[PDB]
Amino acid sequence: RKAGVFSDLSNQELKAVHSFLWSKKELRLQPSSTTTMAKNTVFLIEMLLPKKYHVLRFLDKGERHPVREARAVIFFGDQEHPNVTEFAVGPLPGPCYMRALSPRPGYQSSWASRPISTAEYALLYHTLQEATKPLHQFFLNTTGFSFQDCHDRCLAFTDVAPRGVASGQRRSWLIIQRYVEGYFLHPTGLELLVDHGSTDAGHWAVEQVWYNGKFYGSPEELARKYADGEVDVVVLEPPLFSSHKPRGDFPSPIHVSGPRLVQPHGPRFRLEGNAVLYGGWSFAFRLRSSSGLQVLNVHFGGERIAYEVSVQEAVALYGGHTPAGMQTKYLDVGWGLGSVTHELAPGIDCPETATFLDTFHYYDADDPVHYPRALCLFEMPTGVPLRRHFNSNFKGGFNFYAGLKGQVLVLRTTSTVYNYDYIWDFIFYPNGVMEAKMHATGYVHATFYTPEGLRHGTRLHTHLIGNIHTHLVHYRVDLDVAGTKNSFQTLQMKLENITNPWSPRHRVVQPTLEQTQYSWERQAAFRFKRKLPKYLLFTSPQENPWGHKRSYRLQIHSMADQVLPPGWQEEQAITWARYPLAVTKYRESELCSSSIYHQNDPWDPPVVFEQFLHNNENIENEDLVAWVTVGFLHIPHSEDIPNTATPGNSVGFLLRPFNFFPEDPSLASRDTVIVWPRDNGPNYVQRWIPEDRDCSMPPPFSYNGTYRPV
Amino acid sequence: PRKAGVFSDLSNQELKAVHSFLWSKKELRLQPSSTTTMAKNTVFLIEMLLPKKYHVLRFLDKGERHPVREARAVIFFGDQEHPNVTEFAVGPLPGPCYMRALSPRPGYQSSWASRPISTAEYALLYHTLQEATKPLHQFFLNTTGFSFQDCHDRCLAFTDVAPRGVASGQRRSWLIIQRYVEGYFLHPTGLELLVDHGSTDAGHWAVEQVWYNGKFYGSPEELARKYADGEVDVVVLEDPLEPPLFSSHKPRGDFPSPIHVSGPRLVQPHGPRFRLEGNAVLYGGWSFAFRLRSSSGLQVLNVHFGGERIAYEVSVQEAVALYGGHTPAGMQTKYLDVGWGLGSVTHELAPGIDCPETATFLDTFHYYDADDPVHYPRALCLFEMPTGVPLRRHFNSNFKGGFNFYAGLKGQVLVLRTTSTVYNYDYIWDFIFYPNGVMEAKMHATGYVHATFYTPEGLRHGTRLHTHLIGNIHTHLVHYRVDLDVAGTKNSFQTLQMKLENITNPWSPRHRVVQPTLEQTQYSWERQAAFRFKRKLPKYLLFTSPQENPWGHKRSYRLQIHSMADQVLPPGWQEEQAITWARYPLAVTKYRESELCSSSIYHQNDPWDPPVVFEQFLHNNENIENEDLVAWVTVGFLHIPHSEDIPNTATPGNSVGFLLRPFNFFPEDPSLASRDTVIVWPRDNGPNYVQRWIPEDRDCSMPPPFSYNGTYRPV
Ligand SMILES: *[C@@H]1O[C@H](CO)[C@@H](O[C@@H]2O[C@H](CO)[C@@H](O[C@@H]3O[C@H](CO)[C@@H](O)[C@H](O)[C@@H]3O)[C@H](O)[C@H]2NC(C)=O)[C@H](O)[C@H]1NC(C)=O
Ligand SMILES: *[C@@H]1O[C@H](CO)[C@@H](O[C@@H]2O[C@H](CO)[C@@H](O)[C@H](O)[C@H]2NC(C)=O)[C@H](O)[C@H]1NC(C)=O
Ligand SMILES: *[C@@H]1O[C@H](CO)[C@@H](O[C@@H]2O[C@H](CO)[C@@H](O)[C@H](O)[C@H]2NC(C)=O)[C@H](O)[C@H]1NC(C)=O
Ligand SMILES: *[C@@H]1O[C@H](CO)[C@@H](O[C@@H]2O[C@H](CO)[C@@H](O)[C@H](O)[C@H]2NC(C)=O)[C@H](O)[C@H]1NC(C)=O
Ligand SMILES: *[C@@H]1O[C@H](CO)[C@@H](O[C@@H]2O[C@H](CO)[C@@H](O)[C@H](O)[C@H]2NC(C)=O)[C@H](O)[C@H]1NC(C)=O
Ligand SMILES: *[C@@H]1O[C@H](CO)[C@@H](O[C@@H]2O[C@H](CO)[C@@H](O)[C@H](O)[C@H]2NC(C)=O)[C@H](O)[C@H]1NC(C)=O
Ligand SMILES: [Ca+2]
Ligand SMILES: [Ca+2]
Ligand SMILES: [Ca+2]
Ligand SMILES: [Ca+2]
Ligand SMILES: [Cu+2]
Ligand SMILES: [Cu+2]
Repeated sequence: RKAGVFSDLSNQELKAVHSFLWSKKELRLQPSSTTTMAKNTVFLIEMLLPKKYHVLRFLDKGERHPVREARAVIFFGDQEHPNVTEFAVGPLPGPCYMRALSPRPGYQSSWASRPISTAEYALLYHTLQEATKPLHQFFLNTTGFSFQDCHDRCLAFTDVAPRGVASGQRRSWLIIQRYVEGYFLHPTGLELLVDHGSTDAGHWAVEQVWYNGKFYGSPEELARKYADGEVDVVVLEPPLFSSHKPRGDFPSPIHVSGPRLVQPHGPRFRLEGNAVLYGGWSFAFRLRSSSGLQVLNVHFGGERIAYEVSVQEAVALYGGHTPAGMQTKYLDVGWGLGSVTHELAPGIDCPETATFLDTFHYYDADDPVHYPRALCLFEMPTGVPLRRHFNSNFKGGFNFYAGLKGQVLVLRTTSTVYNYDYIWDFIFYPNGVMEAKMHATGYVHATFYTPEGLRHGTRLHTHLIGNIHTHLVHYRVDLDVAGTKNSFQTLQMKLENITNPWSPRHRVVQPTLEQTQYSWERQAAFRFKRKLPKYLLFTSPQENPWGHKRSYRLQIHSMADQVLPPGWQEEQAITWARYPLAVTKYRESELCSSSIYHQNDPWDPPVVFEQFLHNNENIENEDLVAWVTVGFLHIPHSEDIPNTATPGNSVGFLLRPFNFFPEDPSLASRDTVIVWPRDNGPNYVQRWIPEDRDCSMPPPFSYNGTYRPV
Repeated sequence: PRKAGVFSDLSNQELKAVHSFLWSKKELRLQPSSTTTMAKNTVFLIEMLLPKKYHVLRFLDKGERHPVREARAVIFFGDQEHPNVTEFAVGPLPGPCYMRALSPRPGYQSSWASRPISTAEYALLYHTLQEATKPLHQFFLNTTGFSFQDCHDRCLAFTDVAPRGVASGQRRSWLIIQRYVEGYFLHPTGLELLVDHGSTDAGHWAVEQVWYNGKFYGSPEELARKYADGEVDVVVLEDPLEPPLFSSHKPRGDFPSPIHVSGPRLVQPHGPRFRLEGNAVLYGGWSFAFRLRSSSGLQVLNVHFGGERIAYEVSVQEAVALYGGHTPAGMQTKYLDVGWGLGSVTHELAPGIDCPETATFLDTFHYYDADDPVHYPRALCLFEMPTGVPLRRHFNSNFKGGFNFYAGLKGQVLVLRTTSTVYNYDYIWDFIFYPNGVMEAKMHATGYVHATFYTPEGLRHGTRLHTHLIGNIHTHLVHYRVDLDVAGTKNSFQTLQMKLENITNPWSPRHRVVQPTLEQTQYSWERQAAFRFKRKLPKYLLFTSPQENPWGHKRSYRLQIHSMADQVLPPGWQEEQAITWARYPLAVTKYRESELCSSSIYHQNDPWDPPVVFEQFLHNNENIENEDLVAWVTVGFLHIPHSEDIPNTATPGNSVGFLLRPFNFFPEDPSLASRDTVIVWPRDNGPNYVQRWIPEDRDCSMPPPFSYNGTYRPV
C-alpha cells in the first residue's frame, strides 16, 4: 500500500519514538503521571505528514517513499523558564534525530498556552480539597456532599477555558458539581477561580469565589458569611433526570427490537491497512491524535478529487450569568480532539455489520494507549434510491421501471472530550458524491440556575441552566480536481427581460446562467454577511466530452453565523469562523487552521487564519485549498435532558461532481434493476446480479470500556 | 383508528358511487374521459373533500358526531356554447343525494382555457400534428429517420410545455419534437411547434409558428419549401436504433474495484413496530392519520406525540420548475405540478429499491382523467429504517483508562413515502418521524431532466449534456402547508436570536466581557411573520402554546428549513401571480376555511389570473397572537444541469424540506420512554454488566421475492 505514507503511527512506532527520546538523559524526561508540573515530559507523539511535493512524486511519478517522521511535543517544566517545544523525530523505522520545529521569536506565553493534563487535574483537586476546608459544613448543609471523607457523596468540578483575561495567564473558573450519574448536570451554585500558573502547586490559590449570584473573595469569607446568616443559600426510585435509564410510557409501547442490517455476503469495500476501495472510490485515511479524522488521496474512477479532507477545529462559544459561563470558549483541539475516540458500541454507534478498527494514541499518557473500536467503516442502505424512473405509457401501463437501490459507505469516528460526544462521518455515495458530517450528542455545558441566567440560556431542571452557545467546526478541503492545478468559479441565475421572439408585443422575463471567475484570494473569502453563491465550483482546465470544464461542487449544510466581533480579543483564535468558505493557495506553512495551543492562549495563538489571506495571492490555475466553516446556534431546551440528540443536530458539506464525468458515474453499478413489459406474459425483470434474500447473524454484542497500553 | 377515517381518501366503492350519482343526472349529458372530442361534458376528477376543521375537531376532541363525508367533483362542461369548468361537492357518503356548488368563481371568464390537459386532448393534438406536418414528412425522414405519419417503431413524439400563451384565456402550446426511443425525453430533434388548441372543435386547431435549429419559419409549408430549396442549415441525426443508448439506465463502464454481491439489506424478523390500520398510524409516541389527495399529494393529519396534538395538517401544496431557454419552448416553461394531478401519478413502488423490502406497501385508487376509478398498486409505503446514527450516545470516561458507563440508543425512523411521476421527473415525498418527537418533510428529485435541442445560444440558459442536448437552467420550488396546532389550536409565533452584550468583567473590572445573550422577538401581525428571501431568517422559528413546561418555559415546536431556494421571478410580474407563495421561505397566516390551499389544478394554465393568490392571504395583516396559525414553507433549489444528470438526476444532495422539533414542549427528552436504550456498566474484577430493557436480537427472516406489475387499471 502506498496509502501507508498517510498512516498513523503503530504501537511499535510510538514505542520507538518514546524509547528514543527517553534514551536522551539530558532531556530529564519523567512520566505524564508524575504529580508535579516542574518536570519534563513528552505530551504527544503523532505521525508528521511529509511535504505534499514529495508525497505526490511518490504517488504519481514513481519516486521514493518520503521519510516517515513523528511530531513529538515536549513540555519542558523542569527548567528556570518553562516552555513547550516541538520536534520532528525520525526516521521511522530506526529514529536518529530530533529536530526542533516552529520557533516564535518574542512570544513569551508558551508554558501558559499548553493543554491541561491528568497530573495537573490531580493537583487542582488537591488544591480544592485543602482550600475549601473552611466550607466543609456549608457543603454538607447545602448539598449533602463534600470533598472530605465523601465516598459516594463527593463534589467534583468542571473547568472552563480560556483561563484568564490575557496571554500568559492560567487562572481557571471551576464549576462545582455533585459527582453522580451524569454529574455534568448537577451544579451546586459555587464557582471558584484558581490561579495555577506556577510550576509549584503549593503557590496555587483560590483568588475568587462566586456563590448563587454573589462574589465572596475567599472560601474563608463565604464560610464566615454563611455562619453569620449573610448568605442566600440554596439547599439542593425513578432514575435521576441526568440518567439515560428509561422512564415514562409511550401511548403505543414498543417491546421488540427494530429492523437491523444484515450483510451475509460480506463487505463490498476492500480495506487494507488505511487504504479503502469501494466501487469507483479509492482513498486513504488517518486519525490525527491532535485534530481528528482525515481522508486523503481521494480518487473516483482512478482520478484524484481531493488530496486532503480533514477536521481542523471544533468550538463551542458560550454566554452566561455566572463567571464560568461567561468565560467559556471551548476549542477541542486544545483537548486532543483526535485522541478521545472512545469505543464504538456495535449495533448502536455503528451497525452490527460494521468493520470496527482499533487505533493507538500517545496523548498525555505514560505509554502508547490502545483504543478499541476507535473507528468503524460500513456500507448502509440510505432508504432512498440513488435514481429511479417510472416510464409510463400514459394508457394504464409502462415502457419500463428502472431503479438503483441507495447505498453509502461511511467512515466514522467520535470525539468525547468530556460532556459532549461528536460523531464524525465521511460518507461516499456510488455516484462520486462525498459528504462530511458531524452530529452532536452527549451532555450540554450547564451552570447553576438563578433568574439572571434566563438572559443567557434556558432553565432545564430545578437548579440547572443550559447556557446559550454556538457550535463552529472548521474543515480543510484540499481539493485537487483531476490534479493539482485548479481554478475557482461560481454560477448564479440572473433574469433577462427580452422581447418575446414569437409575439413581439410581449416580453419574456426568464433565467439565464451567469458565471463569475475569481483571480485573487480575497475575492473568494466569503463572509457571513455576503450572499453565498448557489454553485461553488473548483475547476480543472480539462473539459468533458461536451465542452464543459471538469469540476467538483461544494455544497454547505450549516446554520452558522458570525459570533464574536472580528478583531476583538479571543476572536483572534478563530478568525476562520469569519468565513463559511475561504480559498487559499496551498502552502506548507498553512496546513492547519488551529493548534493544541489555541484553547489556552486565544489572544496570541501560533496560527491566525486571517493572515493566510494577507498576501492576497493569485488563485488562477494554482493548487487551491478550500476551508469550510459549519455550525449552529444551540439554545438549550428541556428535550436536551439528559442528552442532546442527533436528529436535526448535524452540519457538514457535500462534494458533488459537476461536468467531471461524461455521464452519471454510478452507471457502472451492476445493482441496477430494470423491469420491462412483455406481450401476453409476465414482465422481464432485468438484473446484472442475482436477487438475494439471505439472512445471517452478526457477532453477539460486547463492549469493553477500557483503553490501556499493550 | 376508526376516527382517522374522517381524513381518509375515497374507496373504489365510494368513487364508483359518486360517479354513478353524477351519471344518473341525464341533464349533465356526461360522456367518458376517453371520448376524442373536446366538445363534451365529462367528470375530470373525484376526490374526498375534507370537512370543516371546526366540525372535525368537535368529532375528534369533544365526542360529537362524525361530520358528513363528501367528494369533490370537477366537471368539464365542454358541450355548450360557452364552455367552462365547474366543481361540486357530492354527498353524503354513503348514499349520495346532492351536488352543491364548490369553489365558485363568478365573473371569471377563462375557466375553460385554465383546465388541465387530458389524454383525449393529447390524442387530438397528435392527429393535428400528423395532418399539419405532412409537408415536412420528407424533411423528417431525411433529418431524423423518424416520422409522424405511417410510423411503427420510428415514431416522432412531442413534449408540451406550459403555460400556454401570453395571457389569461389562451391555450397555445409550444411542443418540443422528439424521437420516441428509450428515454425519449433526451432526444429533441431541433424542431418546436406552436399549436393553438383553444377551440372545442379540433378541426380549427393550427400550427401557428415553427421553430427549427435557431430560426422561426411561420408554417410547416414554409420550412418544407426552404428545406427543399436548400436554404436550411439542417442537423442530420444519427440512427439511435450493442452499447446502451445514453438515455438508458442499462449499466456500462466498470468500477476499478469490482462489486459482485448484493449490498447489506434490512431484515425485520419481529415485524413492524408501528401499528398501521386503515389510514391511522401509531409509532411509539406518535399518532397520525394520512391521505393522498389526488390533486395535490401526500398529507399527514391530526399529528400527536405523547397524546398531545402538534399539527392538524402537514401537506404538499405545489411543486414548480421554472425554466429559462434559448428555444421558444424552453423560455416558455414554468411547470406547476398540481395542474397535472401531482397526487395522482403515484406509480408503483419497487420493493427493495423505492422502499426497503421490509416496508409495508399500500395500494390506492384515483379518479383523475379516467373512465372509471383506477387501481394504483404500491402507491405508498410505510417503513421503519435504521438511520445509521444513534439518537443519543455518551461515553462517560473516568479519564484514567476506563469508564463509568456507556449509554446509547440505536437510531431508527418511521418513513411514510409516496412518489409523483407526472412525465420526466420522479419526486419522492417523505414524511419522517423520529422517536424523540422530531418530524421531517423531505422531497428528493430523480428521473429525467427537461431538455431542449442544442445550439450555441443555449449555453446562456443551460449546459450541453450530449451531442444535440441542452439541460435548461431552472429552479425547483415546493410549497408546504404546515397547520401546527401546538398543544391545541391557539398559538403564537416568536423567534430567538443571539445578541452580544459588552459589559464590565464582574471579577476583573479593568476588563470587558463581550458575550452572547438570548434575545426573544414576539410577532403580533401576519406581515411581521412573512419572511422574504432578502430578509434575515431567524435561527429559531417557534410556534408556541401559552402552556408552560415544568421549568417555566412556553411549550413550543420549532421549524427548521433545509433549502437553497431564493426569489426567482419578479414580484408582481405576469405569471409570478401564480406563485406568490414563493416570495416567502416562511409565512404565517390566520386559519380560514377559504384559504386551505396555496395553489390549484387551474394555476398551471392560467398563471396570470389564478383562483388563489397566496399574497392575498397577507393583505388583511391579521392579528396572530393566540390564534389558530398556519405556517407555510417554501423549499427548493437552483438546478443547473450537468453531464452527471444523464440519463437521470440522482438523489444524493438533491433533497429539500424541513424539520419540526419540540422546544420546551416536553419536560425532558421524550425518547426516554424507549426501551431500546442500552447502558453498559463496569464491574470490579469482572465483565461489564450490559443493562437492557429489550433482549438482544439476532433473529432472521426473509422478504418475499421481488415482483413488479407496472399496470394501473380499474377493478
Ligand atoms: C358553466 O356551465 C354550467 C353548465 O352548463 C352552467 O350551469 C348551468 O346554468 C344553466 C343556466 O344557463 C342552467 O340551465 C337552466 O336554465 C333554465 C332557464 O332557461 C332554468 O329554468 C333551468 O332550471 C336551468 O337552470 C343549468 O341548470 C346549470 N347547470 C348546472 C349543472 O348547474 C353554469 O352556469 C356555467 N357557469 C358560468 C359561470 O357561466
Ligand atoms: C525551551 O526549552 C528548551 C529545552 O530546555 C530550550 O532548548 C534548548 O536550547 C538550548 C540553548 O539553545 C540548547 O543548548 C539545547 O540543545 C536545547 N535543548 C533541546 C532539548 O532542544 C529552548 O531554548 C527553549 N525555547 C525557547 C524559545 O526559549
Ligand atoms: C421588462 O421590460 C419591459 C420593456 O421595457 C417593461 O415594460 C415597460 O414597462 C413600463 C412601465 O410599466 C411601461 O410604461 C412600458 O410601456 C413597458 N414597455 C413595454 C415594451 O412593454 C417591463 O416592466 C419589464 N418587466 C420587468 C419585470 O422588468
Ligand atoms: C477488556 O479487554 C482486555 C483485553 O482483551 C481484557 O483483558 C483480558 O482479559 C482476558 C479474559 O480474562 C484475560 O485472559 C487477559 O489476561 C486480559 N488481557 C489483557 C491484555 O489484559 C479485559 O478483561 C476486558 N475488560 C472487560 C470489562 O471486558
Ligand atoms: C466594549 O466596550 C468597551 C468599553 O466601551 C470598549 O472599550 C473601549 O474601546 C475604546 C477604543 O474604541 C478605548 O479608547 C477605550 O479606552 C475602551 N474602554 C474600556 C473601558 O476598555 C470596547 O472596544 C468594546 N468592545 C467591543 C467588541 O464592542
Ligand atoms: C398485474 O396485475 C394484474 C392483477 O393482479 C394481473 O392480472 C391477473 O393475471 C393473472 C395471471 O397471473 C390472472 O390469473 C388474472 O385473471 C389477472 N387478473 C386481472 C384482474 O386481470 C396481471 O397479470 C399483472 N401483470 C403483470 C405483467 O405482472
Ligand atoms: Ca495566501
Ligand atoms: Ca488543492
Ligand atoms: Ca390573513
Ligand atoms: Ca394551527
Ligand atoms: Cu450545543
Ligand atoms: Cu431539476
